[PDB]
Amino acid sequence: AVGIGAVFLGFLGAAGSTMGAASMTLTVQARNLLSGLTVWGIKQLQARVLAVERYLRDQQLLGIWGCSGKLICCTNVPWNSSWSNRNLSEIWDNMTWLQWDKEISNYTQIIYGLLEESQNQQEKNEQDLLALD
Amino acid sequence: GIGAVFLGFLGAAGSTMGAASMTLTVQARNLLSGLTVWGIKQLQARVLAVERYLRDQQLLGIWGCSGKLICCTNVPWNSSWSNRNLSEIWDNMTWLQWDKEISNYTQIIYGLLEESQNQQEKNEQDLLALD
Amino acid sequence: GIGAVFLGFLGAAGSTMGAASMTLTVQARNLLSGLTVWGIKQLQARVLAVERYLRDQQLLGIWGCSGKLICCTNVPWNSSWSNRNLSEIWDNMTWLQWDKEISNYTQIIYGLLEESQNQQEKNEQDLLALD
Amino acid sequence: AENLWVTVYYGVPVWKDAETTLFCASDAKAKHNVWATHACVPTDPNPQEIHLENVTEEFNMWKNNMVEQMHTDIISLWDQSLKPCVKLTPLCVTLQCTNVTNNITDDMRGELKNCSFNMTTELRDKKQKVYSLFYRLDVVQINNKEYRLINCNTSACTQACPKVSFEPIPIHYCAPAGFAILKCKDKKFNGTGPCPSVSTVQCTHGIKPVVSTQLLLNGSLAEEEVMIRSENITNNAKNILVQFNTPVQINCTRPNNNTRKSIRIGPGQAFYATGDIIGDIRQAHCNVSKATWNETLGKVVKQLRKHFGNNTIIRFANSSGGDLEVTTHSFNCGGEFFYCNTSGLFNSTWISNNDSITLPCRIKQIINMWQRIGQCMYAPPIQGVIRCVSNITGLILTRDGGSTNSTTETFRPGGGDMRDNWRSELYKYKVVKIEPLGVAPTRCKRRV
Amino acid sequence: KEYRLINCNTSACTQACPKVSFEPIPIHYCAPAGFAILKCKDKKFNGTGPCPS
Amino acid sequence: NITDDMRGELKNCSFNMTTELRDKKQKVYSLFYRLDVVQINN
Ligand SMILES: *[C@@H]1O[C@H](CO)[C@@H](O[C@@H]2O[C@H](CO)[C@@H](O[C@@H]3O[C@H](CO)[C@@H](O)[C@H](O[C@H]4O[C@H](CO)[C@@H](O)[C@H](O)[C@@H]4O[C@H]4O[C@H](CO)[C@@H](O)[C@H](O)[C@@H]4O)[C@@H]3O)[C@H](O)[C@H]2NC(C)=O)[C@H](O)[C@H]1NC(C)=O
Ligand SMILES: *[C@@H]1O[C@H](CO)[C@@H](O[C@@H]2O[C@H](CO)[C@@H](O)[C@H](O)[C@H]2NC(C)=O)[C@H](O)[C@H]1NC(C)=O
Ligand SMILES: *[C@@H]1O[C@H](CO)[C@@H](O[C@@H]2O[C@H](CO)[C@@H](O)[C@H](O)[C@H]2NC(C)=O)[C@H](O)[C@H]1NC(C)=O
Ligand SMILES: *[C@@H]1O[C@H](CO)[C@@H](O[C@@H]2O[C@H](CO)[C@@H](O)[C@H](O)[C@H]2NC(C)=O)[C@H](O)[C@H]1NC(C)=O
Ligand SMILES: *[C@@H]1O[C@H](CO)[C@@H](O[C@@H]2O[C@H](CO)[C@@H](O)[C@H](O)[C@H]2NC(C)=O)[C@H](O)[C@H]1NC(C)=O
Ligand SMILES: *[C@@H]1O[C@H](CO)[C@@H](O[C@@H]2O[C@H](CO)[C@@H](O)[C@H](O)[C@H]2NC(C)=O)[C@H](O)[C@H]1NC(C)=O
Ligand SMILES: *[C@@H]1O[C@H](CO)[C@@H](O[C@@H]2O[C@H](CO)[C@@H](O)[C@H](O)[C@H]2NC(C)=O)[C@H](O)[C@H]1NC(C)=O
Ligand SMILES: *[C@@H]1O[C@H](CO)[C@@H](O[C@@H]2O[C@H](CO)[C@@H](O)[C@H](O)[C@H]2NC(C)=O)[C@H](O)[C@H]1NC(C)=O
Ligand SMILES: *[C@@H]1O[C@H](CO)[C@@H](O[C@@H]2O[C@H](CO)[C@@H](O)[C@H](O)[C@H]2NC(C)=O)[C@H](O)[C@H]1NC(C)=O
Ligand SMILES: *[C@@H]1O[C@H](CO)[C@@H](O[C@@H]2O[C@H](CO)[C@@H](O)[C@H](O)[C@H]2NC(C)=O)[C@H](O)[C@H]1NC(C)=O
Ligand SMILES: *[C@@H]1O[C@H](CO)[C@@H](O[C@@H]2O[C@H](CO)[C@@H](O)[C@H](O)[C@H]2NC(C)=O)[C@H](O)[C@H]1NC(C)=O
Ligand SMILES: *[C@@H]1O[C@H](CO)[C@@H](O[C@@H]2O[C@H](CO)[C@@H](O)[C@H](O)[C@H]2NC(C)=O)[C@H](O)[C@H]1NC(C)=O
Ligand SMILES: *[C@@H]1O[C@H](CO)[C@@H](O[C@@H]2O[C@H](CO)[C@@H](O)[C@H](O)[C@H]2NC(C)=O)[C@H](O)[C@H]1NC(C)=O
Ligand SMILES: *[C@@H]1O[C@H](CO)[C@@H](O[C@@H]2O[C@H](CO)[C@@H](O)[C@H](O)[C@H]2NC(C)=O)[C@H](O)[C@H]1NC(C)=O
Ligand SMILES: *[C@@H]1O[C@H](CO)[C@@H](O[C@@H]2O[C@H](CO)[C@@H](O)[C@H](O)[C@H]2NC(C)=O)[C@H](O)[C@H]1NC(C)=O
Ligand SMILES: *[C@@H]1O[C@H](CO)[C@@H](O[C@@H]2O[C@H](CO)[C@@H](O)[C@H](O)[C@H]2NC(C)=O)[C@H](O)[C@H]1NC(C)=O
Ligand SMILES: *[C@@H]1O[C@H](CO)[C@@H](O)[C@H](O)[C@H]1NC(C)=O
Ligand SMILES: *[C@@H]1O[C@H](CO)[C@@H](O)[C@H](O)[C@H]1NC(C)=O
Ligand SMILES: *[C@@H]1O[C@H](CO)[C@@H](O)[C@H](O)[C@H]1NC(C)=O
Ligand SMILES: *[C@@H]1O[C@H](CO)[C@@H](O)[C@H](O)[C@H]1NC(C)=O
Ligand SMILES: *[C@@H]1O[C@H](CO)[C@@H](O)[C@H](O)[C@H]1NC(C)=O
Ligand SMILES: *[C@@H]1O[C@H](CO)[C@@H](O)[C@H](O)[C@H]1NC(C)=O
Ligand SMILES: *[C@@H]1O[C@H](CO)[C@@H](O)[C@H](O)[C@H]1NC(C)=O
Repeated sequence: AVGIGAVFLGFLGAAGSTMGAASMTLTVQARNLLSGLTVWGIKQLQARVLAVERYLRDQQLLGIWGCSGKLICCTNVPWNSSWSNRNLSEIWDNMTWLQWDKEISNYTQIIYGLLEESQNQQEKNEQDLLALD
Repeated sequence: GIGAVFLGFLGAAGSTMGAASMTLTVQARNLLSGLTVWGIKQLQARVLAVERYLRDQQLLGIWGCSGKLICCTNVPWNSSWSNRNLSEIWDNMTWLQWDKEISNYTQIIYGLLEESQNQQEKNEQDLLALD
Repeated sequence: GIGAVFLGFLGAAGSTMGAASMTLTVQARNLLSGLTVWGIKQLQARVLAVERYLRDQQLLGIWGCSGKLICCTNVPWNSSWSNRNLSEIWDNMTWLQWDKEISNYTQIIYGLLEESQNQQEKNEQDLLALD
Repeated sequence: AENLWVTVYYGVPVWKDAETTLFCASDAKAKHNVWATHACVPTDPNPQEIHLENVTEEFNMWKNNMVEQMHTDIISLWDQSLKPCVKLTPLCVTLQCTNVTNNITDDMRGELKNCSFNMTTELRDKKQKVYSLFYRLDVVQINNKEYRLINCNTSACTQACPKVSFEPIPIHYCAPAGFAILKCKDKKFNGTGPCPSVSTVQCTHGIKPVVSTQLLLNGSLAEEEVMIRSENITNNAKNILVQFNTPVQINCTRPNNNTRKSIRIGPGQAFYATGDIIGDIRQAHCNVSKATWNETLGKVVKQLRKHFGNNTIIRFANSSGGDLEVTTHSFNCGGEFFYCNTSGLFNSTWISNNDSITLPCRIKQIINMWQRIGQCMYAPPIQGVIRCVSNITGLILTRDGGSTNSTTETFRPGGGDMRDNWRSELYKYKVVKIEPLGVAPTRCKRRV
Repeated sequence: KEYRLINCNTSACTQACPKVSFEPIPIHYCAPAGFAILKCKDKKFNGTGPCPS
Repeated sequence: NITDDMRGELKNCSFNMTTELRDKKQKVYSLFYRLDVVQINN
């Protein structure tokens, strides 16, 4: 996360690295997702709108999962073995995030709904707990 | 239990405030994505959606409720705003009906929330100084 | 303050940094609301406002100060940036005056904040993996 | 225990009436079109519609902003489509017109004029003596005899591009994220008042921008009964919108076997003139079955007696008067613009107790759409015979102010405003603005 | 000897503005934030198939 | 009925102008201030 002894850190630098290794370079990708009449002017305006839209699309999902302002955020949703039966070592040491995305693509929407429901339940439970004071 | 018949955008609009509070993520997730004449309307629509979402997010942020669906605050409820009981608000009212009631007092509540959040931040800074 | 004559956009621009720090929400709440070329120019202005707000929010996030008006940090103050006393900063000058003084050293502080947040995130991750 | 605190909820299901810039969506299956569809976002092949249980919403079919916005968008698309087409400025020249009398029926006597004129050639220093066939409605005598196009003292007509099709294509009006469209699923809704059955959709159903004056064609039909909708039924100055539960098929044709002549009036500019009709010349007309029309009119009368007494005599009369665009059932049958005399349709009296109707239609080529002045369009002739079949989905009736103890009510057709055509479709839709941020009292208190 | 311009039966030519220059100036095509452009650094790439570098 | 200070300021100009019909011209006249017209070279 702070790159002690890293050869070099750059946008998508750890794209071919394993998920475990690429998980220590999230800051590198995260900080480049927002910064980087004539025909060109319209194209630039469309590009800016697209960038804002794409950034906010992920930011909203992070917000409604309770992971706002976090790069690695643990959740209360247990991992259903049906989504992927590979061992933890088989995922974080012998696989890359690009390969992983191709495996859990079919189950992404199911996971997202579970995360949203879990966050809502956590918020309600916290409200109830605080109401006892 | 978790046995919702079906969850959809605004599906709980007719349910009580208590029951509709369990479907916040249903609405929250559809607030961002539910030249020619048609080419400019689409761009304006996209920009407008982004602006509205960011306005709501900013209001949440300055209240200390950033990244929260149900956020509790330190602002006591004023009986002037609404004298109805808690039981008759969360079990005999829909959010649509409630909104039409606390509308002349929404700006007052927003200002109170902002002031309280600022005071909380200042107090937290003061306390951290001692440590 | 607890009881103020009036709170307005940039109203505390002339107050000392200590007093102007109790009106952060006043400025924060006004940073977002305010075929032809006129439509395109308006769209550019609105998009620019959105981009500036998002850039400020991202800067706060990468420092670990997400959704906070006043956020304490782990970066010590280097006297080279400014040698003024705490009392002579928070009770004898305004934010405008302060900004003109540390304008040169602003990017250095931003980079230090980002790197410090990176170190804090590494420490958090290592501690979590330890358990 | 009795102390309550403000709690902020994000995503609460709340909304407010609002006006926004709805964008269009079109079916992928649907070369260029006036209502530019290649620029429309593809529709969702499986539209999502959420049933809002317990929700009662107030709709206003007559103060609906989705109609004015649609009108503006339709006009803008028309202008955009006409922008690149040929401008018929040179066509405003003296014409030496003579009657067409080659195999003409008595009805179509003097309706067609054979005009010859000098027209600019591709070279600026050469002229060509050409001739064209013009309908009497398009030429005005200057005073064999000298004529001029009707528009020559108002504006220069812009020829419609022959490769741009006027055929209406369904348009789905979608709302931006953070906005919603509420659909009134009530089957007996009369356009105004609360709707007890409401559902939210992101895009409306495919609405065809059909342009007609007296009869609503190719529209959506009522589910149960003929629905009479009016902003104020008592007021006689407000139009009455009738929606049929079953369609009335109308066959419209232009029997003449037209021939198209391409006259090159300049570099890269061609004027598509009518040539000679191959065969006899006969009037254009529309057919509606007498039995079906009488059944639908009886249903309309039965539903009208609800608002106008149980024994009042309901009689239908033809249009009072005015220009051809309001006294006739105007439409566009695949390129050709018809103006049918609907006097046989609305002629009857109903007491409290096989064949076909042929409507004689007239064709025009200089069209003043949207009731605008100074902006006319020239419709190029369509080669060959023309024949289209449509459904009379509804009517736009008007009532006469019969005072002095009038036991009879007279309804006559009336068009005019084109918004009433869109209104017949966007009557169950309304745009709302979502308000995800809500504050309510709770026993919960923040932790310090 | 009567002639006419080649285009007179197809369109009217628009004279190019004499001040405007036709010289090709390099254009760098940039992708918006959230998008990236991947460059195939392989020296023997034939335009199709995987690019190892 | 002109004053000595307005001598030559207004010019009575006659010209051929296009009609609504591309093949017909009309002879019309108008009053133009001397500051608007330039002699070409009654
Ligand atoms: C209500 O709805 C009904 C049906 O939904 C409508 O009736 C339809 O009307 C359309 C248009 O009038 C008609 O489509 C035409 O059918 C003709 C006969 O099959 C075709 O010949 C014609 O094709 C020519 O015109 C097209 C226009 O865009 C061109 O794109 C096409 O290339 C053809 O033109 C070329 O070919 C001809 C002949 O070779 C040549 O002369 C030309 O120069 C050119 O080269 C259309 O496809 C439908 O068939 C009708 N459907 C039915 C069931 O009747 C009705 O019009 C609607 N009512 C209202 C008021 O809108
Ligand atoms: C319209 O008038 C034109 C003439 O202005 C007719 O075309 C001419 O018809 C005569 C007799 O058939 C021919 O001898 C000529 O060669 C034709 N061409 C010209 C340029 O004169 C045309 O037939 C008339 N059309 C109708 C429908 O009456
Ligand atoms: C030729 O066309 C003219 C112009 O439309 C018409 O002349 C009219 O003929 C009818 C029948 O007699 C009468 O109204 C008048 O005698 C004419 N004047 C009009 C209509 O203003 C008619 O269609 C044709 N007449 C002839 C002689 O060819
Ligand atoms: C089209 O142009 C021809 C010739 O350019 C016109 O014919 C002229 O008509 C005037 C009328 O007084 C005569 O004085 C000329 O001698 C004619 N010239 C000829 C026949 O070469 C004709 O009037 C114009 N209009 C049309 C054809 O409708
Ligand atoms: C363009 O010309 C038409 C026909 O010559 C004019 O229409 C006539 O206008 C006069 C106005 O004095 C009316 O008395 C007639 O009843 C009109 N007749 C028809 C058939 O419309 C029209 O007014 C002219 N328009 C302009 C702007 O001059
Ligand atoms: C519907 O129309 C009727 C008739 O136009 C309106 O009733 C009229 O109201 C005006 C306003 O005071 C009176 O001067 C008339 O005498 C009334 N006429 C009749 C026949 O009642 C009625 O108000 C309209 N409805 C609405 C909702 O505006
Ligand atoms: C509209 O109806 C008329 C009348 O039934 C049709 O005209 C008849 O057409 C047939 C041939 O199809 C002839 O044998 C009859 O003599 C015609 N009758 C008359 C009175 O002219 C007409 O074809 C129909 N057109 C459409 C488009 O439906
Ligand atoms: C309208 O007229 C055209 C032109 O005559 C007809 O098209 C011709 O039809 C014949 C019929 O066998 C063919 O042999 C020709 O090849 C066609 N094209 C021509 C002559 O250019 C057309 O059929 C007519 N339509 C009708 C009468 O409905
Ligand atoms: C309108 O036209 C349709 C055909 O385009 C007519 O339907 C035909 O009617 C005849 C006469 O009964 C039948 O023999 C055919 O089988 C029918 N065909 C179809 C496809 O329906 C219809 O009758 C016409 N209606 C009117 C009022 O003219
Ligand atoms: C409407 O129907 C009537 C009768 O069927 C048509 O007859 C004319 O009616 C007007 C009254 O508005 C009279 O002034 C005329 O004398 C009548 N005769 C004629 C030949 O016009 C009337 O034309 C029809 N109008 C329309 C627009 O269809
Ligand atoms: C519409 O059609 C009706 C009849 O179908 C027309 O009324 C007839 O008009 C003619 C002259 O145009 C008269 O000779 C008849 O006596 C009229 N009959 C009836 C029953 O009124 C009417 O004029 C047409 N509308 C127009 C032409 O605008
Ligand atoms: C309007 O309807 C009336 C009543 O049916 C029509 O009047 C009759 O029309 C028939 C058809 O030719 C005649 O045989 C009768 O003599 C008419 N009776 C009258 C005038 O009392 C009238 O023609 C219709 N008008 C239209 C269709 O325009
Ligand atoms: C006009 O009405 C006819 C008749 O109701 C419609 O034809 C129906 O179309 C649907 C779907 O295309 C079929 O399932 C029905 O079987 C058809 N009915 C009959 C009697 O064949 C037609 O779709 C309507 N719309 C248009 C534009 O004609
Ligand atoms: C525009 O004119 C050119 C030259 O006259 C046309 O090109 C000729 O077209 C004929 C058509 O039979 C050919 O035989 C020649 O070989 C062509 N020569 C050249 C040099 O192109 C051209 O087709 C015309 N274009 C249009 C749209 O009419
Ligand atoms: C008629 O107008 C002309 C144009 O202004 C004037 O004539 C002379 O114009 C010249 C050139 O501007 C001046 O230098 C002279 O002073 C003008 N006057 C004379 C007498 O030469 C003058 O206004 C009028 N001249 C007439 C009517 O002879
Ligand atoms: C307007 O046009 C007319 C005729 O086209 C011009 O008058 C002609 O002028 C020429 C020489 O310039 C004479 O040879 C002719 O005899 C004239 N004819 C007539 C009928 O006058 C006139 O000069 C033009 N300019 C103005 C201002 O009228
Ligand atoms: C994902 O789903 C598609 C479509 O059902 C299927 O073809 C594919 O094999 C699935 N892949 C995995 C890894 O489940
Ligand atoms: C809210 O204010 C409006 C306008 O002052 C007033 O008409 C309405 O009665 C008020 N309602 C409530 C609930 O405060
Ligand atoms: C402060 O910054 C200066 C450079 O401006 C540097 O020389 C010095 O070592 C820094 N001191 C501390 C304590 O960071
Ligand atoms: C900031 O730097 C400029 C030169 O870049 C210098 O003139 C100015 O005095 C500096 N301000 C300080 C050190 O406060
Ligand atoms: C429509 O229905 C409402 C009741 O829902 C009624 O008040 C109104 O008068 C009706 N309008 C008509 C029949 O035009
Ligand atoms: C339609 O029905 C009415 C009422 O029975 C009748 O007077 C009229 O003649 C009918 N239309 C016909 C037969 O065309
Ligand atoms: C009008 O007549 C119909 C005939 O079926 C009847 O059902 C209805 O009740 C009557 N309405 C009255 C008398 O108001």
